[PDB]
Amino acid sequence: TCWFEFLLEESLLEKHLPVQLIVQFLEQASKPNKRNRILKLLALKVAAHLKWDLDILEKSLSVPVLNMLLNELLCISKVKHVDMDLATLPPTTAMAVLLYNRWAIRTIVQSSFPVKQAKPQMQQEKELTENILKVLKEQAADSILVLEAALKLNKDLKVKTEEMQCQVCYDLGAAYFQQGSTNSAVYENAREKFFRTKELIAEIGSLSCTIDEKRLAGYCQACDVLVPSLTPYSQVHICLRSGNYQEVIQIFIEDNLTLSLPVQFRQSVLRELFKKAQQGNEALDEICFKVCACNTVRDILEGRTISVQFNQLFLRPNKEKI
Amino acid sequence: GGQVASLLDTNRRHIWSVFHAGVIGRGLKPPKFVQSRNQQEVIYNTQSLLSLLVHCCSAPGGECWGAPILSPEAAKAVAVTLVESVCPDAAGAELAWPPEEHARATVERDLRIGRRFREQPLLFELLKLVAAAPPALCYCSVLLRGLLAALLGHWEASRHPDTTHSPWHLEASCTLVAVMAEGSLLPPALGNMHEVFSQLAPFEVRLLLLSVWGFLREHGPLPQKFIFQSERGRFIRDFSREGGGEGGPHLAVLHSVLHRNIDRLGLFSGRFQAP
Amino acid sequence: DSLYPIAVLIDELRNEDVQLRLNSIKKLSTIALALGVERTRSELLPFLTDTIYDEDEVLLALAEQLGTFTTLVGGPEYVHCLLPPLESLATVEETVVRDKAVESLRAISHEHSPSDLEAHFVPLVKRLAGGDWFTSRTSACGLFSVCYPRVSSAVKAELRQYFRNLCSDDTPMVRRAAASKLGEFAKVLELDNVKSEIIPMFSNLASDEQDSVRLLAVEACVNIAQLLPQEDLEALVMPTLRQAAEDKSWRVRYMVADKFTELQKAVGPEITKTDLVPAFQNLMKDCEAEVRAAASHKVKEFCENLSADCRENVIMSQILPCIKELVSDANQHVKSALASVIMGLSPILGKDNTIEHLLPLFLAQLKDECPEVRLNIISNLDCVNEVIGIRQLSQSLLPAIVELAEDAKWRVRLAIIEYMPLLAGQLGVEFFDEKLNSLCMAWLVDHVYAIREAATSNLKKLVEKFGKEWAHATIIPKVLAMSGDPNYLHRMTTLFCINVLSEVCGQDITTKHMLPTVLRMAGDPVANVRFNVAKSLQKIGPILDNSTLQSEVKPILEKLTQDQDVDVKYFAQEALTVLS
Amino acid sequence: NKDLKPQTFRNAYDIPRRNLLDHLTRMRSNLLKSQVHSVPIAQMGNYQEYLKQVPSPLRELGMMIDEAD
Amino acid sequence: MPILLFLIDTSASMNQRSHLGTTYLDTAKGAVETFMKLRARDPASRGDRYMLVTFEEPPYAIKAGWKENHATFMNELKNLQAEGLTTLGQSLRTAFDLLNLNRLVTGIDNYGQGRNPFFLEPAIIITITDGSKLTTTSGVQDELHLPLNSPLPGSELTKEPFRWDQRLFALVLRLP
Amino acid sequence: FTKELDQWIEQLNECKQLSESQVKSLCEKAKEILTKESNVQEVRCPVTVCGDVHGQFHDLMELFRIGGKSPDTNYLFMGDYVNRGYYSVETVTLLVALKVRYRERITILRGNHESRQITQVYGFYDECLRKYGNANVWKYFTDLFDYLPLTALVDGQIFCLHGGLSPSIDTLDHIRALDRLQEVPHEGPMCDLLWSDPDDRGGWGISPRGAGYTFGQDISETFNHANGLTLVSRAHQLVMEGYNWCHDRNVVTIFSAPNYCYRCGNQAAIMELDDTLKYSFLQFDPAPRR
Ligand SMILES: [Mn+2]
Ligand SMILES: [Mn+2]
Repeated sequence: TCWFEFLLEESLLEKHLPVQLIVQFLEQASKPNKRNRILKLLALKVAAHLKWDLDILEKSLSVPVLNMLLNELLCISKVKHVDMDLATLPPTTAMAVLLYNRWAIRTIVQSSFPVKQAKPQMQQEKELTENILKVLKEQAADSILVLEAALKLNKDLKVKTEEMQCQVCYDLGAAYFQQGSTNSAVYENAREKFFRTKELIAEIGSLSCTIDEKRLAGYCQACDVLVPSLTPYSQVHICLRSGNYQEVIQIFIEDNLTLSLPVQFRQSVLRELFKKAQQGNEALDEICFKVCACNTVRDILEGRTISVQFNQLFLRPNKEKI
Repeated sequence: GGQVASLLDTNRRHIWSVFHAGVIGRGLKPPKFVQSRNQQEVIYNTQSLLSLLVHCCSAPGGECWGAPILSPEAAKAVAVTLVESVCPDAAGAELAWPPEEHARATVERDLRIGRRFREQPLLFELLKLVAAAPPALCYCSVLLRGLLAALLGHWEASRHPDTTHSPWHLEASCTLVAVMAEGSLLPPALGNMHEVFSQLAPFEVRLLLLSVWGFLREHGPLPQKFIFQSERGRFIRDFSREGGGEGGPHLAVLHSVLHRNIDRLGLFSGRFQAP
Repeated sequence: DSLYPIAVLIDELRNEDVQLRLNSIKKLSTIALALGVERTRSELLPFLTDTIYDEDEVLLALAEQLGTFTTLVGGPEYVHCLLPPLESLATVEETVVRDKAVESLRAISHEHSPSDLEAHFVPLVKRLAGGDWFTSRTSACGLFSVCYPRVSSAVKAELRQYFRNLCSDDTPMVRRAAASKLGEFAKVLELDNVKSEIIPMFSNLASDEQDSVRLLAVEACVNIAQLLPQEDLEALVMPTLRQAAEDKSWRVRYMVADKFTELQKAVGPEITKTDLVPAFQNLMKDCEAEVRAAASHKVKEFCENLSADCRENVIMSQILPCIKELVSDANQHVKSALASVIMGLSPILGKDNTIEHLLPLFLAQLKDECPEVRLNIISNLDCVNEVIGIRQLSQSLLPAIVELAEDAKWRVRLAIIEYMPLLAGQLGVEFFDEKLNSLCMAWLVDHVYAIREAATSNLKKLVEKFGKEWAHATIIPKVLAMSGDPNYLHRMTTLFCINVLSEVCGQDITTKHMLPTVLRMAGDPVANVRFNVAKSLQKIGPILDNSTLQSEVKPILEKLTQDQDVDVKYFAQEALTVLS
Repeated sequence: NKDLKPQTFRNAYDIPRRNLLDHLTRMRSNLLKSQVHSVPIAQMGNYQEYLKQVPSPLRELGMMIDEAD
Repeated sequence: MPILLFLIDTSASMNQRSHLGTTYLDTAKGAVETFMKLRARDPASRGDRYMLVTFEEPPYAIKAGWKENHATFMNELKNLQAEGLTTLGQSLRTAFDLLNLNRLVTGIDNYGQGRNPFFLEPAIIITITDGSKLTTTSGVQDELHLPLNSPLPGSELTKEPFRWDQRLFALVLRLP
Repeated sequence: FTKELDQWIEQLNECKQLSESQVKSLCEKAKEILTKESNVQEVRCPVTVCGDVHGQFHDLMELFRIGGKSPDTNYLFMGDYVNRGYYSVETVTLLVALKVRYRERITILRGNHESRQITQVYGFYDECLRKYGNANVWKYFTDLFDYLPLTALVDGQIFCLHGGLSPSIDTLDHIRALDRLQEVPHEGPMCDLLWSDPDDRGGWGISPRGAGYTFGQDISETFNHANGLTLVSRAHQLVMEGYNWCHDRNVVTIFSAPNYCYRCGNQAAIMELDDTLKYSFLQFDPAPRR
């Protein structure tokens, strides 16, 4: 099929019982007529045929085509977004602004990610994506307030308030985690949103919505490690944060038996302890020797070489060291 | 642990025509080299050599714990002879790190350094020995740059989806970033990301190593920055005074890599806090 | 504004690059399916007549799509309305539009009624030929032919006289087009009307000032000569044939020289014997090698279709005196064209005449420098063997065969191998063994793999003829000598001949001479040898004695199925499963 | 001295010892009724020159170059 | 009727590699290729004869003189080897000797009858070299001196080897 | 689930092309296989080494008739399986099908014509459009071309390679370190690797083509001595005798496309290697067509 055979067909979308077809509709309608409006209506209809699943639209349809799609949707139903609000709105124009701002947050999060550079038209798409990402960076706070205010509202193809809140609150927590790299206090809000998402997902278990369980689990683990408000890794982390090192030595001696912690983690904490003793705190010298000895036994049991730190610590050997 | 009659028989094998029009080279290639050596014996030979070097480097042997100060002059001597042995320098040998695109002009030298590191495993041991004295690792910056360029080239040219299919290169990348961190050519936040290298794919570890290169261009592994703090008798680098000592953009790209793979790097998120 | 299907969709779809124009043109069927039949039949065809800026990319596809329209136009009654835009399309200067358009128009004539085509098709030919452009007249003569089986005499006369006008035009390319359509039209017109109209036009276009029109008159000579077989023919095709025989136009002499056989069969033997044999005689000694090589293909058929009353007399009186000059010619292509067919005269000429005359010619062409001539000589020696017998063939031609058994070209050696079981089928074991058995064994170590597999089959046929009592004596030990060669392709040949001979040797014979050699190669360091061993055991599995099968063959296939190369693993597993 | 025109088939002293038996077989066969292909690269893809020294057949009825236009 | 004499330095210092990985002699030959590519663009430059001189000994110095076809010039340029000393003065003397060889027999140089701008044999010498110091068997000459041991007949009437219509250009390759 | 591959090989041997989905599945399987291959693919003797084929499918079947069927004879193909031929699709599909089916028994390297620009200009794209109507087959094949190895190494001695050497490359370890999964650039190591031509030269030289370099005997001598090679098998240029030794038998140019653009009248050749690395060249004339 094509854009013309689909334009005359009022039932072709009702027969194929797609995203490539949607981007074909947008590409033909990319240039500015009644054919344009018909193409937008068909694209919106077939997009709505998927129950508005941004988890399938985001991956295939690129950022500018999806931007055009939901901008056309907002032109269709609605009429800044932060100053307008009016969350007690008709269903369609509620979930439309909801989905648009969820998309806004999701693409900000996705744009922050690193993509694989293509080793081997592209310039126009790059410029357009850069421009829309720039204006999104300008107005990301408005979207955050809109989604946050909407999450506080539970007035209401109506969708369940539980799933409509869990998806958006997950997006809020992801956005805060994106900004958590800059302002560490932002992580607390991400923690609360993520715990709400975990509780809601465990409660209802909705499917349409569907969330990556592994991503949510890793998000919750990261928030637990970062903001405190257990496995030996987190035990070592809190012990280092609280200034207690004897339990670090004991859990390292136990780790020599279990072989649980990464060797890289042990070498890094040994280096951090050496750096802190280097900075001051003469009370750390025995702690540095103790964890160095623990790492050395871990290394010999794993069949790896003895470090330079151990060898220089055994210059001037002492009874207690031995 | 380093790496590495005629006419009578010919007449007998003859049939009234030669058939083959020649013999390429001297015939068949040999069955290649063979290696058989104990790993533990290698470990303890390395231990005896490294203990001797630490004895030679340290000052002659108060607090009943702690260690003597390794001489930065002795470790500087070890570093400069390591540089001379592995790559006789003066193509690019200034301590300043050049732009990343300059690595595409010295690629033969970087591959030579990479092969030397691969063949002779104790080059990493002597590298850590150099790193034990802080300012001495600056004088070995050519080796660090060359090995980093070789590893970046490998990760860019890796079609595998995980770093586990490149065991030596994974270990070399981990060891190289750990050695820079130990020598304080990186801040503790940037020097901790050898934990995650086993979890990532080649392109993000390539990005993180490029962030190492960018940070070293921005700050520079120079010995003049290592101020002599005489409270103990050894050199100190404090990146905070240099401005952006946390490595702002480099921390940003590392946190983006973490957030991409948050499903598996959740537990490691605590090793990269800027405060 | 833009919701209207035809203009708004099709023009804005055709405004894109070339491949999208081809796609959108191909989707013109769909725009007819979506709309009702009356709307398309009343609107769609005008815009096909309009916006003529489509470039050469889409015109053939558009013509084909108009051709496949058979129901979406309205039916057989309205299908005549595909005549105007397709005809206007036929006025395009490039060529492929014209033949593709007329092919489309001929197809939709199946739905056409007499009255329908009398009302539109014949006026279309009228206005088409009347056009001021040569393309219109070429399409006019192209579309001319399909009206005769449906029209009546009253407009048959109009068709005939308008065709007559089309013969005597002035611009050259319409003369070429009409000349081409004469031969296609000559097969359908009434013979009396053909005499009345076409023969004056065919004759005076055979003398046209343009060599192309003479060429196509030569083309239409057969289609105008396959009928009218009374004295008519004697005074019909004669002038043009005798003029074209030795014509100054080298191309006309070429294309006559490639068509004599069908003409000669169509007009009886004795008549050609009487009339065109000076032309045939002098054609073989022509100035250029082109026509000389063209005519030399037609010796066998011209002789075989001739009259037996004087066949040998006419052949030895006219063909051989010029065949002597042809054989000793300086052109390789002429001799190559000769050698492919002139050796088929051995049944026709007889046995004694063949030995007395044809054999020196065959030996002369066997020593020819050009290897294609040698290959063509070897091509059909079975007929010579049948009509001469093994005796004289082995007496005269055998040393030439020995010389070409080790020729530079591999194709010649391949040809020689094909007749070795044939000759050995009629020869004695002793003489064959001393003379050619070593020669047959010399081919299994040839460089080319075609030669190798060629004489593997030869060895199979020989063992099928002679028997194991001789294969053991001669073939097998020298094969086993070749089994130990360092060159792995020689071991391949050992495995292949083991495969082919085992089928025709004997179960005990295979199990006690073929099997241990195959058992040896299972330890070869080359994976090719090992998987070929697995495949060979699979092939010879149901041939040898079943007791030795699980006793000896099974353990190595249990070893081969754990070979490090996946290819040998797969082949050994398949052999294990099918052996059962 | 390269391109000194070795006379291996005319001089047995040019034969290497390792390449003696096979060369012996070759030049034994060559003497009976039954080096080359080392042309300079410049005159290696010359198709005009090659076709000039070949008989005629019967007549009919980004980057810069990639050879044969 | 122009003449384009190339005085390609073939001293062994031309074996220095640039960052391109090619020796200075390789870029020198490539610069000659680029020069004739650019020169052939002018359609009035069709009639033009190239010459080649190197730094070798006098029998071997000249590799394309007069009455040598362009194919021989190309073949000789491609096969040059940098194996000599930087005998730049001697090579310049033999380059000017090549150009001023035919001046007396055809009498373009009118001695005592006035200097005729309309009687000329145009030519330019392009010497592609490096900045390396001059070298002879004795040592480093450190200054360009032109030998006068074996004067061409009639060289006493001009007092300088270079003539009216001859100009010298240098491509001193300093590629690091 | 490999009988369909044998049926495709049999189907292609009759010059019948595969469908678009067949070509798609073939290209996915081939991409999966070729991703594992290094840039310098080590090849074990025996092996038959072939040069340019350039779309002449019937000449490729002639090559098979000369050297043997593909599972039975190990083959090495040094690039240029497309363009300048009437059956580029059929020959490249047959080579990819044999690579998929018999991955250890046939090696296919990358030539200079295995690039998007060269295929678009010189007519592999046009052939794909003629035989399929859409460029998706051409897109599939060109995306497959990035995965082909650049070079091959036979027993660590012979160094099969389509084009020639590069001034930027001195060791095989540089070639192994190349990121070959990309378009053939207009400069740099991979470009000169697929585009360079030996010559009776001194050092390097700018190529008459727009890419690569041209190198003399001393260059290839240094390359062979540095990398511990005896020979640099090569396939990029046209050869009249089928094969031609170059540079004091350090470089040999094998051409396997007889009557190259159906007009050159050139003879072809393939170089066989056997268990003792003894080379024999089989010259073959073009197959008899109409
Ligand atoms: Mn070519
Ligand atoms: Mn090529």
